Parts: sequence; structure tokens; C-alpha cells
Amino acid sequence: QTLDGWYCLHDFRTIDWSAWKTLPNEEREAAISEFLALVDQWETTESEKQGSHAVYTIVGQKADILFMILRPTLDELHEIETALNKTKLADYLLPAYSYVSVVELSNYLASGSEDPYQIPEVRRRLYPILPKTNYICFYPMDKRRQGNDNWYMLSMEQRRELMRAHGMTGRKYAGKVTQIITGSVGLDDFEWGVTLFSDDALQFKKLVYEMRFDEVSARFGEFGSFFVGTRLPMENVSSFFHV
Amino acid sequence: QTLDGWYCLHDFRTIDWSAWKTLPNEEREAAISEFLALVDQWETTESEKQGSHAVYTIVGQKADILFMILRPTLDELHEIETALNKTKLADYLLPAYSYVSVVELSNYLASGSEDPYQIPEVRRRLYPILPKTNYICFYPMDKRRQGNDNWYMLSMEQRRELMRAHGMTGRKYAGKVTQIITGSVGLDDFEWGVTLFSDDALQFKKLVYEMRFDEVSARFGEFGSFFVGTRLPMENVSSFFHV
Amino acid sequence: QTLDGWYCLHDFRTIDWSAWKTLPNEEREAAISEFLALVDQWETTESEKQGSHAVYTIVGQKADILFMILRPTLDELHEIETALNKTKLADYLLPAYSYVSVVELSNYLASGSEDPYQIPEVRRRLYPILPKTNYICFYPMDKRRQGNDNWYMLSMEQRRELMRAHGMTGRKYAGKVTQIITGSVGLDDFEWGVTLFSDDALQFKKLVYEMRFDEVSARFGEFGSFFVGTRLPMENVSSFFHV
Amino acid sequence: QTLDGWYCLHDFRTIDWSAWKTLPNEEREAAISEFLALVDQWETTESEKQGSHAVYTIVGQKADILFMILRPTLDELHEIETALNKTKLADYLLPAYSYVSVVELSNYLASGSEDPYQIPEVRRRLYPILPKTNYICFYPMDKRRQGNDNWYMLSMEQRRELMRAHGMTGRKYAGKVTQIITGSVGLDDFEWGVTLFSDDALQFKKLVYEMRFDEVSARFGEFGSFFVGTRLPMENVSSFFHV
Amino acid sequence: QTLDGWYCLHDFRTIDWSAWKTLPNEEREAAISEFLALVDQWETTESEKQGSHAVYTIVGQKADILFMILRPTLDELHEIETALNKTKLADYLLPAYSYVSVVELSNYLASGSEDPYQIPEVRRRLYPILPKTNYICFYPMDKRRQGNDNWYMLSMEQRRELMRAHGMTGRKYAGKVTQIITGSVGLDDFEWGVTLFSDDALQFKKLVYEMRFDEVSARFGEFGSFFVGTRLPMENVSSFFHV
Ligand SMILES: [Mg+2]
Ligand SMILES: [Mg+2]
Ligand SMILES: [Mg+2]
Ligand SMILES: [Mg+2]
Ligand SMILES: [Mg+2]
Repeated sequence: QTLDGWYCLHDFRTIDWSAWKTLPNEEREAAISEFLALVDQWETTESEKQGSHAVYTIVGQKADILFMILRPTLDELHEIETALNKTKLADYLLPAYSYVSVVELSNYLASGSEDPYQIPEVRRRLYPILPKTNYICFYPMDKRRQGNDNWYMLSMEQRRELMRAHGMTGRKYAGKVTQIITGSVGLDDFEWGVTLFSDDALQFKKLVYEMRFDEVSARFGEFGSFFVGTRLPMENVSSFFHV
Repeated sequence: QTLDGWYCLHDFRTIDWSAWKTLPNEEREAAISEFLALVDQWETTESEKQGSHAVYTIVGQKADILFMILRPTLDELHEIETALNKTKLADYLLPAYSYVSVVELSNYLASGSEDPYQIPEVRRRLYPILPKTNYICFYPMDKRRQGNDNWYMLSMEQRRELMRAHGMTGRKYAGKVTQIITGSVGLDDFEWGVTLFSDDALQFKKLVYEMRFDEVSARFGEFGSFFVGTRLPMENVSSFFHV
Repeated sequence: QTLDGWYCLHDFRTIDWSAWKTLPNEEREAAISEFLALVDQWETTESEKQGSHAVYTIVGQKADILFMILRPTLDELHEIETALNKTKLADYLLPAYSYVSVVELSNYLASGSEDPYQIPEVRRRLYPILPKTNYICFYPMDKRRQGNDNWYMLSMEQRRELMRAHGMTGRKYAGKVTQIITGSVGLDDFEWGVTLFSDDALQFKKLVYEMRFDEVSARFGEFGSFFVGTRLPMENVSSFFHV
Repeated sequence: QTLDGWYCLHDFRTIDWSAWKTLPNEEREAAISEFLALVDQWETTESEKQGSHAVYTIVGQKADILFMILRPTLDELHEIETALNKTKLADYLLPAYSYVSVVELSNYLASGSEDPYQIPEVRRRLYPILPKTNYICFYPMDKRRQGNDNWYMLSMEQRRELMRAHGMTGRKYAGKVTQIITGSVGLDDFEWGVTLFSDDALQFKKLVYEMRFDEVSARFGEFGSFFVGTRLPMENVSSFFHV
Repeated sequence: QTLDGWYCLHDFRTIDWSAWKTLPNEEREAAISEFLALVDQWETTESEKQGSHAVYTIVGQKADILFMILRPTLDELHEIETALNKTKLADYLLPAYSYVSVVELSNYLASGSEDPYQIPEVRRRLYPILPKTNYICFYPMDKRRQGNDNWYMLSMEQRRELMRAHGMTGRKYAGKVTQIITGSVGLDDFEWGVTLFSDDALQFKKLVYEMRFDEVSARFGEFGSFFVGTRLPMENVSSFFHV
């Protein structure tokens, strides 16, 4: 039933400040310039509408930095990761957490008379340009399969009706939050990735809390870790890494 | 229903004593001055009513030191964490645990006729100056969503009755313990943070054990790790880190 | 009931790029040659039909490279592992995950009249030459033993009818995905290893999602981590490891 | 209902033998003497009945050495832990596990007519001199709160009845084992620490197994890790650390 | 009911091949001689009937090598571990897993008229010479205590009738597999250790899978990690560690 879009990598890293500070100044500046040159490649790709990327600083110890990358193939995600790891800066960007998934759409008007992969209204959700909002939030999730709270043993109808209320709660946040749903069954450790974008970080809390009182989330939601962060403008990269 | 206040970062670190002891004395002393100068900034900010902080040493191996930081924005939490990590001392303050949340209030008298964010008796709770008590305790919590113990599937009335008892247990500790509840749904791994402040650390055990016999806690509480600590005022920092 | 074929090791590693970069160029190049010489022995084994192997790069941080090795004995698995670990490159290939299992068949026409280990259509499944597809997916699984969802408490009849739906789902993916099932009860921490091979990675998500709606998976599936990757032919090894 | 006694730290460490062996011999000897000098302080404290301590070597890889420390305040535990960490030997005593708790008594003859914190028969239990038995066992515990097995939702009277059999099983081991119960609700990750002391390590297994058939343990016990050790007389410290 | 025999340490290590390769050749040779001289002491002890041991290489990343040691006291396990760790080789044998337990016998013909500890046929099993088989398999287990599957809430007769089936599955592997059961209630993290010895590793998978269909295992079995290895003859040690 779902339409699949761009592959997605969330690549979180922790900064080894102690090691970075021992690198001579000239090698640090070179490393920053090298990394900025890489991101410039990403920006050209995003300008050509052949992928997208978001770079946020993450608050707390689960990570310091998120690179969220959308590309048309799994190979390209691998290529990006590898290029990143071969930069000098990446030596100081230790592993923290990662997620591999694919942009997934279930909600669209299906007529049968068109290839939806060629319809503009659909493509712009399949192949999204990521929002450049002040804040981001990521978490992965499963649908529960435990006792009488087993999502996958429900009827289609029952699932549809449960998902109605979920949609209704989302509608309350129109123009306040945007959500990128990626599917990861068969690709990583949970079933979906949820990435929220907002200019107001409080809306992540309002929205995710309000959702939790809908039956689909209360009885069927299993959630992983939540990562929240602030946009890192590429103009601020040098000062962020300045020591 | 809740009013949201300052953002909160609990940053817990373990001290790499062995490495620290290798750093030349003059450089340890310079690192301590550099750290004190940073906390001195935090103190000015608190004095200005533009945030608050608490610094405690933590007993046992889960951590050695806690920095608890309240600020108006998530950006300022990022800035503080980054500033801290760029200090020399922070090289020896290894990751242990962290929590990101926002001061949250549900109980206030709501009339309609005023903006509660401008009422003094509400503002002083949203934007608290943290207690300077001998001891602190932190733990995170969820409300349970399992089987027949699913908080989010209850009625509003059933939750309100359950929370009654909880409120009444708390009243018993008026003047003995203060509790700062932060909400982290959508922001970190559990649903709430709970920070307790008392001049008698036994009060933490008394209070949390007593609460556990209230139905809300017994049936619906899910608890993370508990961290307990002793105040580390800045005048004691030099002696604590001295080797 | 099951026929057992070649033992299997899945050996996943993460690359210590920082340390590798410090190794002088001439020694990195000699390490890559040594490693290729090793894989060339594996290829000789496989062309003699005395085992098989695959080498994939893995996307994300759970691992960077997978060596999947099939051999006639557990000893040979130990000798391969040991010989890999004594290469120079392996010093930079840090532990990430591993799995030990044996190729297991339940599906064959059993007539009584032949030794199935001698039948060519059985042998080619016990002792498989692994697919050289663009992509791979690995996950382990258990059959659930919880409450009223206890696979092992069912009747033989109930298990058979359960597994018939599961086989029907698999049939939909004929010629799009091939699946190697290894058994690991008594050998590793889960009960089966599942390795999927496809030239379209989306087919992993499609297949594994679709299966999750079969009662057998919905009620009785317990899954470990999912690792996805892209093929690493030996001709691409020098470029992949180049710095 | 409970009376509270001394605070308790269990500090488990693993020995970094490889590093220890690199340290110059005259520095190892000084480090041993420095450590013994610390323990001499602990011994003066214990002689004055203002704390107690136990030092055991722990079998297996969960730890190598346990320092169990009882002191009148939480601050004193922090001071002891900090002094220990500032010794040279502690550089080689890596983190393994720790537990923070308070000696707790439930069972005592309550007259109302006296302050039981001043009664000799109670004081010797609140403020125990730890036994110098050949062996020790430590484990933490919670009382279950799951489904129909919820300790905290029982009546007082149901709890009292359950604890009766538990008391009866203990009475069987009079003279053979002694048990220090410490409460950690609000202080660490489980609800109680259990420390058993015996001259016969088999009695740990006999006792803990027999307890497990009591309904209170079978239905409501949840156990952490178990750590068993042999007494390290201070006269054997130099030989133990000799390399 | 149970008779206890020798104490048992399972000590698993991972080899630090990178570090070992940097040690000069002469120091490696000396370290191998030193280790071989240690195991010669163990061989003498076994020959005097005062203990037993087994040394196996473990396949996969959970470990590389297992030393399984039986001695009459826990103190002797401590001594052996300490002596091992003080060898040069052990600096390169990093922590992986460990288990501390005691050989435990429930099944024996009890007359009343003899001290069973003095009976040949019982002593043979309390104080066993470990099998010198081609392969070994280790895992720990608990008996479940969850909901309606609570082993310790059954009657003695219910347990008896459940264990009967278990015994009958084992009898099917007479002469194929031998099993050393050690009890660890009160001593380590699970309730029993299960060590299996066979000259055909496939028999581990057959036996353990067949058991899982017995009600006692299906409903009451909780398993830890499974480690499988190949015998390491002392004559092969030099080759194995040769770099
Ligand atoms: Mg890295
Ligand atoms: Mg750091
Ligand atoms: Mg290695
Ligand atoms: Mg330390
Ligand atoms: Mg070691």
C-alpha cells in the first residue's frame, strides 16, 4: 500500500573535543574547510533535487551532531557515510547512533489512472527537501505485538480506524510541526523513523504528548530514544569547532 | 493543560582521575580557574533571573558530578554544554548520563482573566531558582502502558483521582523536600524528570518509598536510574579536584 | 526434521578510520594486499565447492563490513576467523557483532529411498554458493515463548498451518529475494539467522513488512538487529580502504 | 515503619593488571603502602564505632575487589570514595559496579516508651560492625510490580503474611549466614541491597535457592547481579598486588 | 535436595591481537612458555584428582578462548584467576564473559545408610574430570517466574513430572553429549550453568532444540548467551598464538 521515496540516513556523532584540541591550529582549519567542501557537494545535490540533508547540533550526551541525509539509492548513502568518515574532522566525530530507513507514504489520492511516482503533489513528499527549521527531533518506533495489544493481528479496518484519531491529532499542528516518516522494517532495528521539524521545540513535546493519548499510540506505540537539536548553519561551523 | 517554563539540562560526568593526575600542576590549576570563570557566568545569569544552575557531586560509579542547568531556550542549553566542553577540565569529565526536559506545571488556579505566564506565583515555579540544599536526587520516569496498567487509556477522571493520592503524599513532605518536575515527552527517553532537593538525604528514600504505595506509582510508575549527590559550591571546587 | 549443511559465521566489524589513517601508506597498501590474498584463498575454496563466502559493506554505525563464511566444520570457521584476525588490516577492524549458525533445511521431498545429503537439488541448498547480489540484509530471530503466544507449546499441526501462510508470503518474492536460513539453537543467542539477498534493497522492507502480517510473524516473531549492506567485490577493496 | 542506620557504599573495581605491571616497582610499593595507610584510617573509624568496612576479592569478571563502606553520612561516603580515587592504586582499580543505600530495620520491638535509636539492641543493628567471614555475597533486589504480581498493591496484611514465610526460611540459617539489608529506594537503581556474610560460600546458594520457593520471592522477587568473594586480609594486600 | 561438588569458573577472554603483535618475539615466546607452565600445574592437579580444567577456542566475537576450571573451594578459583591474570599472556586476554557456579547433583540413589559424598559413583559426578571432546557449548539459564509460567509456584510433584520429560529427552543423547550442570543461585546472575561436551557440534543444536519442545523448557526456560568452541590442545597453543 505504501509508496517508497528516498533512502534516509541519520548519522549521529559525539565530538572528541580533547583530541581535537591537540591537533595543531593549521590542521584544524584545514579540517573545517575540508568538511565545508563536502557539505557544499551536498548542497549542490539538494539544489539539483537529487537528495537533501539537514545538520543539527544535538543537546545532551546521546550525541553532539546529526547529519540527516536523503539520497536515491542505498549505495549513495553508503558513499556519503564513507566520504564523511574519510575527512579529517570525522576522526573527531565518534559514533553515537545511526538509523537507516526509506521515506514512505501511505496517504495519497489513488485514482489508478496515473503513475503516482510522476505526480508532482506526491513526488514532493517522496523526495522531500528537508525543512531548515530552528529545531529537530528524531525517534524511532515499533507498533506493539504484545498480548492483546498486537497491531499486526488487528483487522485492516481496525487499523484504519485507529489511525484516524492519529491523523486528527496531527491536523492540530498544521503549520507548527512537519513530520518526515521513514520506514525501516527490514532495514534497521525498529519499524519507523519519525523526524519532526519545528521553529518551536515545545511543539515536539506538545505533539508527542497529545498523540500518546490516542489509542493507537497509548496501546500500540513502542518508542526508542529521542534526540533533539538546534540547526547548525554552515556559517556557524567554524565558530562551533573553534578551539 | 500544562504550562511550560525553562528548558533543563542534567549533565552527569565521570572524572578521569588518572589522566587528570598526568596533567602538569600549573595546567590543572589553570583549568580549575577557567572552569570557575565559566560557572561565575552562570551565577551572574541566575542573579539576573535569566536562568538557574546546580552543581552536585554524585556518590557511586554512575557519575561523579552533575551540572543541572535551566535556561529560556534549548539553544542556550546547547551553548552552555558547548562552552563547558571546550574547557580544559571538561576533557577529564567523561560522559555518564544526561537528560533534556522542560519545567512543566499542571496545578495552578486558572481564572481565564489573566495571562498565567505573567502571574508572579506561577512565574516563580516556571522559572525557578534551584534550591541550594545539602543534597540532590534525580530520576526519570514514564507512566506505564502495559496490559491492564495503561495510564494513557484511563479516563481523565480516573487519572485525576489517581493523582490526588500522589499529591497528598507530597504534602506530607512540605518543608522537607522540594521537587522540580520537568517534562521530556518528545525531548528525551522517558516522559518526566524528577529532581528532589533536601537537606536530609534520607528524605529522598522516605518520600519515594511512601509514594510507591500510592496506586498511581505502584501500578503506573516506571523508573529509570536514581542519582544522589552532595552540593559542590564553587568554593569547594579547588579542593575537590586537587591532586 | 531438519537437514543440516555448512556451518556459517557472520562476522561484522567497524573500521577504525582514525588509526588506519596514522598507519604509513606503504603499510596500509601491504595490509590491503595481505587481506586480498586471504580472500583469494576463500575464493579458491569456494570454486572447489568446499565452502562459500560473501563480503558486504554495511550502512550505518552498527557495522562497516560483514564477512559471511560457510564451511564444512566449526573448526574451519575458527581457522578462518583466526587467520583474518592475524592480518594487519584486522587490527583496524573492531568488533561489532557476530553470529554462529548452521544452514538448515526443513523443505524437501522426503521419500525415504535416497540419502538426501546426496541428492543434487538438496545439496545445492545445504552447501550453497552465496548470491552475488547488490545488497544483503541480516537479522536473527527467535520464536516467541510468552504467555499465550508460545510457539513451542503449540501442536505440530498448528505450527504447520502457521508456517504455510509464511511460505505463501515468500512465494510472492520468487526471483526478487533469496533467503538463507541458518539454525542457531544451541550455537548462538537467538534461534535462527536470516540472510536475504537482493538486487533491490527495497525488497527487504517489502518482504519483511509483508511477513509481519502473517500470524506466525505477528504473534511469534522476535527479531534482533537488522544489518543492510552493499556488495564489496575484491576489486573495490583497495578503493574502499584507501585514505 | 523502618528505622534508618548508617549509609552504605558498595564499590566494586576491576584490576588493570597490564598497566599496573608497567608501573615501576618502587612506585607500586609506594602505592600499596598509600592504600594500606588509607585502610588504616578506615580501621580507626571502625574501632571507634563510627563506621565499618569490608574488603573482599570478587571471583569472575564482574569485578576483582569490593570495598563495602558504612558511614553516618552521605557526605562521608563521598569523601571516602574521593580519597580512594585520589590514591595511585585507584588508577588501576577501574569501575565495575557500585551501590548506594542505607541500613534499614523493619523488625524490632516497638514499645513507644523509648527512642529506639538509643536502645543497645537496636543500635547494634543500625550501626553494624561488618562480619569478617571468609566469604561475601552481594545482590540488589526490587519487589515486583507487574500484572497480578504487584507487591505495592497488596494489603499490609497480605504483605505481612508473605514476609512471615520469608522470615521462617531465614531462621533456618541462624549461625550460618548473616544478612545486612540496606534500602535504596530513592537512592539507587533497585529497592534493596542484600549483603550476605558466611564462612561457607555454599550457604549463599542454599539460602538464596530455598528463599526462592517462598511465595514472596517466587512471585515478587526481582534480582540484579550477584557478586561473590573471599575476604582479603590487609596482611595479604601486598602479596595480592605483587607483580 | 541437591549435593554440591567442585566450584566452577568459566573464564572467557578476547584476544588483543593488535597489542600482542607489537610485543617482541622473544617476549611472546616467553609468555607462551609461562602459560604452558601454568596449565601444566593445572594438569598435575587434575591428575591428583584435586580439580579439573578445559581449554577451548570460542567461535565468534563473544569470546576467543574459554578456561573452564573446577576446584574444591571458591578460594582456589580466586587463586587460579589471579595467577592467570599475573601471566604476561593474560595482559592480551581481555574480558569477555565469566560464570561462577558449583557442580550440583539432584539425581542419585539415596539410601540413608551411606555418606553419598564418599560413594564412588556419586563422587565421580561431584568431582568430574572434564571430557576431552572436540567441541564445547556453554549457556546459563533461569527457570521462569512470570505470570502463569512460574516454576517456583508449582507443586513439587508438578515440577517432578515436568523434569521427567526433560530427562527422557536427554536419554536420547546418551553417548553423544555429556552435560555438566552447575548451580549458581546466589553465586552469579542466572540460576544454572549448562556446559555440553560432544565430538559433534551439531548434537548441541539437536539436543537444545529438541529440549525446547519439552514443556519444562518451552514454558519455564530462560536462556542467556550461547558460546561454542573447539578444543585447544596444549600442543597447538604455540601455533595458535603465533604471529
Ligand atoms: Mg568512527
Ligand atoms: Mg567529552
Ligand atoms: Mg579484534
Ligand atoms: Mg576511575
Ligand atoms: Mg584483564
